[PDB]
Amino acid sequence: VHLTPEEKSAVTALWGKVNVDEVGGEALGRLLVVYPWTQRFFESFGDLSTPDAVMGNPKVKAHGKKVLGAFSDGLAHLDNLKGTFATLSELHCDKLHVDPENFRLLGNVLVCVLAHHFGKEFTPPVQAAYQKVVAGVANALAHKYH
Amino acid sequence: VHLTPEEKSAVTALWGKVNVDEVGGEALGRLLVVYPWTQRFFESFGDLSTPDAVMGNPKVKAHGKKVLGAFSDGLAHLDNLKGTFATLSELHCDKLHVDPENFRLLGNVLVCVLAHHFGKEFTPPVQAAYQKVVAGVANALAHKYH
Amino acid sequence: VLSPADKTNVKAAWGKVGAHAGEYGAEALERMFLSFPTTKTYFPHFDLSHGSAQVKGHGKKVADALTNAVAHVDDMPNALSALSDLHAHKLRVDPVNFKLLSHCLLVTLAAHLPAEFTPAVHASLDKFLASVSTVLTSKYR
Amino acid sequence: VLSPADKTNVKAAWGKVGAHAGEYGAEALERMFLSFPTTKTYFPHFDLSHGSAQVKGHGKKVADALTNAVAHVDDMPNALSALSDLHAHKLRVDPVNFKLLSHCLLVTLAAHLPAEFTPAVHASLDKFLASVSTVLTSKYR
Ligand code: HEM
Ligand code: HEM
Ligand code: HEM
Ligand code: HEM
Repeated sequence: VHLTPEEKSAVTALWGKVNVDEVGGEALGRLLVVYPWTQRFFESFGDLSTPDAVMGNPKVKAHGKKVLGAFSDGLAHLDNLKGTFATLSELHCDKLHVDPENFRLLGNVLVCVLAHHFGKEFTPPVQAAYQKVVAGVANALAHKYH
Repeated sequence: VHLTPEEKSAVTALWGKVNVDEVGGEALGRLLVVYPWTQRFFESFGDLSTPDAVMGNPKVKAHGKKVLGAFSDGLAHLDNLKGTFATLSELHCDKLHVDPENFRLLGNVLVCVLAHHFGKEFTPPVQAAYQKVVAGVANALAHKYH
Repeated sequence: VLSPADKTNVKAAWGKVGAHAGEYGAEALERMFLSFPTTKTYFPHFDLSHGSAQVKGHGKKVADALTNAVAHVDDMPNALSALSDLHAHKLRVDPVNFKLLSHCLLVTLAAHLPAEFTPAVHASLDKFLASVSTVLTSKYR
Repeated sequence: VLSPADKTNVKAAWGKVGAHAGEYGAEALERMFLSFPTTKTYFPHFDLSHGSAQVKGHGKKVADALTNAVAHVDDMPNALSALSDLHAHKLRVDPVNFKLLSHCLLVTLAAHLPAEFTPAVHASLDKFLASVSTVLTSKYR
């Protein structure tokens, strides 16, 4: 986005240390748990009755990996999140009917998961750069809504 | 701001009918009355203790006219709000220390004021155009914050 | 909290809405769909065309609920319990959308009650819709 | 509404913070200032540089107030009456900002209490900060 060279590098370097598999399953699960209303799109996933049930759900786990996968790829197009997510933006609007506010919630959950994982390494300035990315991605995903 | 030409014509047509002096005073007064926390910036304005004290305060009326004056100019540069509002953005940030959320509250209040004044003439689609405009101005005013 | 003053203001302004509540409810929805398109994600099953019977029908429902909250201004949490449960457990509308509808409700009233829509009434009506929104979102988690 | 599990979760997590609450208070502010620069508009009289004594001192104050709130989790409105007054009538911070500090506090806790920051605890702390926010902005109008 309006990422600084130094900001671009910090994002880039932390991400290189991320296990998308684990972080994706954790981010989505935490979302379903912290903000229970988000479960409205995943009725077909099964048992989301408890934190334990959400966190253990493999459908949740596999969806999280798909989402973070797409997010991951977007980090390669930080200069055109808009064009990178145009088709996904249309899909989310036109087929999935997902309120873009959900993109924002996930973003913040993602930031908590990174802090959780990297502790010390996730410094205030590194958080600042990720907040910009997360906001940039949410905006890009919401861009084609009409 | 992404305003279809037909949105731009609609904005411009109505604005032709507005008495900026009067609307400015009404919009600013209502802001201070509906969101009293916004009064934090005007302790030198005197008595803002009741709705009548606010609405009739000669200082609120004069300031309102100044604010809407700047806004009307913004309406002739819908193309370049960021540029138009850059020095004002800097001032609000660096000198006045005004949280940008204030700009969004004023925009919403202004929309109610236009609805109040134009009645049926402020159609659903005219409101949609003005919502885009007010958001663009708030955004332009917050662009230089740091 | 709503003060005695707020309560008087709301009963008075809503009093004037009278028989038009339904039509105003529908208009508020249309304004919301046009100004905040993201709210449409909740009505994928509706015909959102101008003059949709579904929108008309839905507008009445919303308006009836507000009318009911005014009638029970001293016991809103109980008067709206059912609606609070529905929104929390079935509809699961994200909280931010309540502020969007409230805003379009205020625009609609402003457009129709010029004489009653005073600064004081505007303030009371805003606080009221905020309170209704809070009740409807109270059982979310 | 904090459930009994929530209150427990909160008391547990906060229990672990202990002597570091002031440092965490300070770290959460620093994260807020950097991530959401608009929040700095409320502290024009502070030195917002890294490790400023004003920020440190302020972090302590906030942490202390949180502690007191956990301690009176059952009686928040009352334990925080003075702070609700201060914020509503003097400080007049726009309500949107409370969500930003709350988020920065979660991030700070996450970063320092890895074993304790489970999904259920995360849920509880969020609800807790939301409740604290509600109390602090309840007398605004
Ligand atoms: C970082 C933001 C997000 C990204 C990059 C993203 C990306 C994706 C991708 C790549 C798919 C695959 C489907 C396909 O290509 O047909 C998908 C599907 C989906 N996403 Fe999103 N997503 C995001 C956020 C969300 C959020 C926050 C929600 C709701 C809470 C959501 C709900 C869904 C649903 C319901 C599906 C369909 C899955 C299925 O068919 O089982 N997404 N998303
Ligand atoms: C449409 C959005 C706005 C525009 C176009 C605008 C424009 C202006 C202008 C032209 C001035 C005078 C500049 C100068 O003194 O050199 C001003 C001053 C000021 N504005 Fe803004 N303004 C807007 C919104 C707001 C809001 C919402 C607030 C607070 C709630 C605010 C707070 C102030 C204050 C406190 C001053 C200085 C008043 C004084 O002289 O003591 N403004 N604004
Ligand atoms: C203060 C504001 C609100 C009030 C008074 C209200 C009231 C109602 C009522 C009375 C119903 C009908 C339930 C029944 O069948 O008995 C309903 C349904 C519904 N509401 Fe809410 N609501 C509010 C806010 C919202 C918002 C902001 C949204 C989304 C933007 C929303 C989305 C829905 C949906 C999707 C339905 C189901 C419609 C259908 O399938 O027929 N509501 N609401
Ligand atoms: C989690 C919610 C919050 C809590 C518990 C809290 C608590 C406090 C406390 C304990 C004080 C010091 C009171 C005294 O001096 O006796 C204070 C002051 C203050 N707070 Fe709040 N606060 C919160 C949220 C916020 C937010 C979000 C902002 C603005 C972004 C803010 C802005 C201020 C300011 C500007 C002061 C005065 C600082 C000074 O001049 O020393 N507060 N707060």
